[PDB]
Amino acid sequence: AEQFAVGEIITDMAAAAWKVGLPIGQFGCIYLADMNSSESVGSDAPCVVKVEPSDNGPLFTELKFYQRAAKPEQIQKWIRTRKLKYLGVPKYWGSGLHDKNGKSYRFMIMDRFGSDLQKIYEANAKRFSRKTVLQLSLRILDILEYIHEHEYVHGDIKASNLLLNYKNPDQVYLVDYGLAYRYCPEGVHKAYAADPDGTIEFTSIDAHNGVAPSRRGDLEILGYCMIQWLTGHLPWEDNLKDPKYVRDSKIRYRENIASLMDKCFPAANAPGEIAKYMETVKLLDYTEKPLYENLRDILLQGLKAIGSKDDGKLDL
Ligand SMILES: C#CCN1C(=O)[C@@H](C)N(CC)c2nc(Nc3cc(F)c(O)c(F)c3)ncc21
Repeated sequence: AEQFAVGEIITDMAAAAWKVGLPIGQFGCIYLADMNSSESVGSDAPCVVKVEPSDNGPLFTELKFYQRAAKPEQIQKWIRTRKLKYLGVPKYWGSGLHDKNGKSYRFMIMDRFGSDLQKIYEANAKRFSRKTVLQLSLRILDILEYIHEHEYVHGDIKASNLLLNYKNPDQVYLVDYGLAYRYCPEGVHKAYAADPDGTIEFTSIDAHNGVAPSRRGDLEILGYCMIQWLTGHLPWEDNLKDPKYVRDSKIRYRENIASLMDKCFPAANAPGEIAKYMETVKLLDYTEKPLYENLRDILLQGLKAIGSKDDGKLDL
């Protein structure tokens, strides 16, 4: 059911005008978009428009995240004060309401990106280098600190939700906030309890226990991503139709991190920073603020160990 006539001009709530183009990648109802002009929206368009029915829960949740935490100035303010090269939270350009065929739709204008990391990962035979993984993880730590300090957790960090800057292949961005969770509304942390799951292979022990995600869970998810990226595998990958198996493995390997290193890496040739990252996350209570700079330090020690430095090069 077509939501737009191709090339039509749509006006957002702040009266900014946009033109709609073709769908991206033959990834659901997302289309190329540009500023209104006399030219057609081209295949090098710098924005996308996401469109779902107005009763779509996830789009409303995602829009609320973008309006509260991803305003171009809010981001740029943070980049200067923390002294970052960039921050991989996608920019929000506007949103509005669009009727078609007597149905109401919601739309949101975002940055357009290049390729997702999962596509690149599979093309490199399901491996990322130790250099790539550390540089990705440093930048993801910057993103998680930001969203966490703005009252949200992601709950679903993975290669397919990591997109490259369209014009810069060394900058990575975390997308999909449709099931993001505001863990700390008005600074009051949610209780250790359910709310009225993420991706099974990567999700947190907390999520497996049926409680709402928190900050430690995000860090833990990143942890499993690093092992998947480094080795091409996780121990529980043949049992993903059985959540209790996956939880059991995760609980046992959290309690004995050395056995996880033994299982996932050969020999006694496990990258030490990974074990250290996991131990640090293990110390966090459900409500506790992570010490993000100590986690970045642990990763930076890994870069030093391979004769490199945080030069921002993702090396893909
Ligand atoms: C064209 C092209 C490349 N391209 C793809 O192939 C795939 C991987 N996707 C879908 C994820 C893309 N998505 C975006 N923008 C975007 C989408 C969001 F859902 C979102 O929340 C957001 F902030 C930005 N630009 C380009 C691509």
